[PDB]
Amino acid sequence: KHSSDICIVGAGISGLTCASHLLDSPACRGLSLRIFDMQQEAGGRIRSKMLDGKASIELGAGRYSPQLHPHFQSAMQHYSQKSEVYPFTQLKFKSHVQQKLKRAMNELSPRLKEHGKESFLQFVSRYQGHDSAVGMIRSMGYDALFLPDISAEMAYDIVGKHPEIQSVTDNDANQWFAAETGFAGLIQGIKAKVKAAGARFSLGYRLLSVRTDGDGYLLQLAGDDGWKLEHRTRHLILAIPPSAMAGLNVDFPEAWSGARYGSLPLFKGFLTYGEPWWLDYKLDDQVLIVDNPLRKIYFKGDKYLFFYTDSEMANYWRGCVAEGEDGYLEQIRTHLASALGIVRERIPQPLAHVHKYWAHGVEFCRHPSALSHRDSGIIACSDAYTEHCGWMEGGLLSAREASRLLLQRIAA
Amino acid sequence: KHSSDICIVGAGISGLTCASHLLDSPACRGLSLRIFDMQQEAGGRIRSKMLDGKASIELGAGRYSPQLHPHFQSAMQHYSQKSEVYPFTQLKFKSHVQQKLKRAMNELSPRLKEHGKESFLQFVSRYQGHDSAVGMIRSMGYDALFLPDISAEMAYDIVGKHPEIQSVTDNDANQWFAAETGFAGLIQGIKAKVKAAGARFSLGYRLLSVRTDGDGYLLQLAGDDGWKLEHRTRHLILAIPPSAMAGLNVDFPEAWSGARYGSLPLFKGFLTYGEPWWLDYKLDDQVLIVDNPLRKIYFKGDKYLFFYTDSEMANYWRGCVAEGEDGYLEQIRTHLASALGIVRERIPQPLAHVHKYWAHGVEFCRDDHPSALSHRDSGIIACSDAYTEHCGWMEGGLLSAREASRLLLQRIAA
Ligand SMILES: Cc1cc2nc3c(=O)[nH]c(=O)nc-3n(C[C@H](O)[C@H](O)[C@H](O)COP(=O)(O)OP(=O)(O)OC[C@H]3O[C@@H](n4cnc5c(N)ncnc54)[C@H](O)[C@@H]3O)c2cc1C
Ligand SMILES: Cc1cc2nc3c(=O)[nH]c(=O)nc-3n(C[C@H](O)[C@H](O)[C@H](O)COP(=O)(O)OP(=O)(O)OC[C@H]3O[C@@H](n4cnc5c(N)ncnc54)[C@H](O)[C@@H]3O)c2cc1C
Ligand SMILES: N[C@@H](Cc1c[nH]c2ccccc12)C(=O)O
Ligand SMILES: N[C@@H](Cc1c[nH]c2ccccc12)C(=O)O
Ligand SMILES: [Mg+2]
Ligand SMILES: [Mg+2]
Repeated sequence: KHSSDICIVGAGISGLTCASHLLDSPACRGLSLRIFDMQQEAGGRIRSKMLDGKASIELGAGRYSPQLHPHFQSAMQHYSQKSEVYPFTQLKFKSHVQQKLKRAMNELSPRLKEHGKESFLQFVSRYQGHDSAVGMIRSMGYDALFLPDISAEMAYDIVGKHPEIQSVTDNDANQWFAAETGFAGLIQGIKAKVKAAGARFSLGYRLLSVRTDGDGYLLQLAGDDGWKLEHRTRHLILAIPPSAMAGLNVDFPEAWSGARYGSLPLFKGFLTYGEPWWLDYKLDDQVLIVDNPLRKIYFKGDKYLFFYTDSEMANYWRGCVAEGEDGYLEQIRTHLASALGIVRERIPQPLAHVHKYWAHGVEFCRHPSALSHRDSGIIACSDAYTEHCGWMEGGLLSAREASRLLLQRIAA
Repeated sequence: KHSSDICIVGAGISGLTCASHLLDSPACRGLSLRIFDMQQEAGGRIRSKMLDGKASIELGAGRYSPQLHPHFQSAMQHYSQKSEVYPFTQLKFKSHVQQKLKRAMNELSPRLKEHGKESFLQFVSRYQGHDSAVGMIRSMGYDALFLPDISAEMAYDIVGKHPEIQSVTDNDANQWFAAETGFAGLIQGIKAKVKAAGARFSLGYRLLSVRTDGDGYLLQLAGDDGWKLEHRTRHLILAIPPSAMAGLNVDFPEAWSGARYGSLPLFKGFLTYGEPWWLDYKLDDQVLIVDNPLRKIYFKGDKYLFFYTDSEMANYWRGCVAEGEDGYLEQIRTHLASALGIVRERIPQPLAHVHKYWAHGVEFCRDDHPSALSHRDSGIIACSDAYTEHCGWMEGGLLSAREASRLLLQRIAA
């Protein structure tokens, strides 16, 4: 028999936190808990690596704020993970274009009850024309701000919650932190506690379909080596994002809430060198926002540099990687030269590099913390159902509602 | 998001060898060549690993014979890969049944003129008790021989070509060798040659569908991170096994061949320890064949032990692994103890272990099979060990590659 009292599908931060709240409850004593994830490691969109075995880099989530994410900060402290300052909170090379929009967003601000539901592009193109609003929006380096899908009110929220651009609004006093050893250290800590309390992990299995089976459920899964597996459980939490809920047979979203749901792709590229050649330019711990395809360029101490893009520009770099490594590195070299106002020859070739593309990097909200299927009583858990859609903090908030909803299914 | 004159899907030993034959031909000067594979490394069912950083193990193919496999032997020499003696060619500790094995099999062999194409379990059970047949057959450790789809004729060929049991049909003349650094060194040798001649690799991309498009073909591919990709080519080789052919939209096997194909699952588990405890029993470089679910147990010098199963026993171990690593390892200790005749508590715990399950480890033909195929309509060529006399061996992949390169070069010329 492959069975369990409680089953959680998804071992990101949401699924693992669900598991930990449940095992804390006296009402779960003597119940068995099983956790599935289609990946071979837990963590989901938290993915830490060593670049050339020298320094730790974040391929997914990278930074947090005590002002915006107090539950995440508390989790770091509870599991004895050390934080370090995240330096990329100002631009040394602020333009008047950047300066204008600060003032532009302040003056346009009251028109947001009037027009706040139209797109951010349509909104801003009233101050001056359309051409002028394109130059202002581009200077913030997040291309998702150009989507029709993103409203003016949504964009003011995005802008004010990101460290590179937060001073454009009046959130210039928020502080930002990174993990010394990488956020995978927090994931490992939660996983270890969950295992020590008796939960059993089955990594490398993908859920394909769910069917109600009297008072319980039957799950069909597929291992990454082809092995088919059936699992029966009495209580089910689906701790996966909306994009993955839609791939099941569970009538998502109509049977779960009114909303529709959307997502953005994200791309990050990291490069190391034989010598930290940007110290002469005094670029260490600085971020440059530029119009060319790198968009946002970061220099991390004397260790490495990287760039970060979303939406159409993320898809641009992923297609460029597919056409060959050679041209990819040569394209980066050209755009590093433009951004620094020098020639191509002054920029060395790298020793090593690494990149990551996330087809559904941010999944958002277009609404209670966690969801229930009206008929079957399955619970859904994701950062996209919260006010912190797009952030680890949202995963923690959804997990605590979701584990609450399930504790009342068990005591009913 | 581009194109090529020639495309190869499949970077196993078949696909890489196809590319090597093509790039060697004068007829491909100036032609561009693109290679796709859904894994992030080349090799296919050849998978070498460094287990606990002290010894190299084979999770897929592991042995070859110069007498049975001359082309594979020549390939090893061409790329300067060094070989070493493979020890598991005799049973030092035979059971009673295993000693009767060769004489029973020698006496039964003439009756294969009448009851030839019969299932091998039936054949052997017609001339002894069926209870006595089950005992004879299982003493050889390959559970494929109990399958209704395996004739008595196929079984005699399987027994005679495997090093642990070849002595049962007087094929001891065959020597066996393994690779000194792993067969991944052969694979890296061909890959570097093909790359140095200008071929381009796209690993991590899975072919989902192909359609004719005037001149050539349009391919839909999915990266292992979601990125969809469309690729255009004028000449196409699918160097993938029949199980993977079936998942496409190419009418396999109807539009390709008059045969049918099956497969067997395979499973291997490797274990290392703080101390080579099996030396006390003189088990180093020896293989035991047992009735219990380990079936075939191997002791590699003083470095590690492993076990190898197929068919229902391979699925048995894979199901065991799904229920948890702890129950798996305790199950292994129980069966090691009964194999050696001692109590559970004298078998140590392992430092490290690794296992691999192949859902379609062996693919073969059920029915004068040509070594490569061609689509009746579209001119796509298929390449695989399964289309040869040597189905289930790397030597078949080398043979199939030669024929596929020829078919493709005749369509490129003219
Ligand atoms: C590039 C990038 C940068 C980011 N930076 C930050 C940041 O700086 N600060 C911040 O707060 N957040 C950041 N995030 C977001 C953060 O990563 C997410 O908000 C959070 O990790 C989501 O947690 P989750 O557990 O809800 O979902 P996930 O991390 O997505 O985990 C979901 C899990 O469910 C599994 N799964 C899915 N489907 C199925 C199925 N059918 N069967 C089985 N298993 C399945 C998946 O494998 C996955 O592990 C970033 C994200 C990206 C992509
Ligand atoms: C456990 C085990 C032990 C073995 N031991 C031996 C031995 O000792 N001696 C011996 O000679 N042979 C042995 N073999 C067999 C040997 O591994 C194979 O015969 C040979 O390697 C197969 O070569 P191939 O290139 O034709 O196919 P494969 O190795 O199977 O290569 C096929 C490739 O195509 C890829 N692919 C498939 N489908 C698709 C798709 N839709 N899109 C994209 N890409 C795709 C796969 O990822 C794979 O890389 C063993 C096999 C196994 C499983
Ligand atoms: N805030 C995360 C990801 C993200 C959330 N919302 C976004 C909107 C647009 C682009 C990225 C995001 C980051 O630091 O990158
Ligand atoms: N030759 C491979 C695989 C194989 C070929 N024919 C087989 C029949 C049964 C089991 C495995 C095989 C091995 O001996 O391991
Ligand atoms: Mg999760
Ligand atoms: Mg191949």
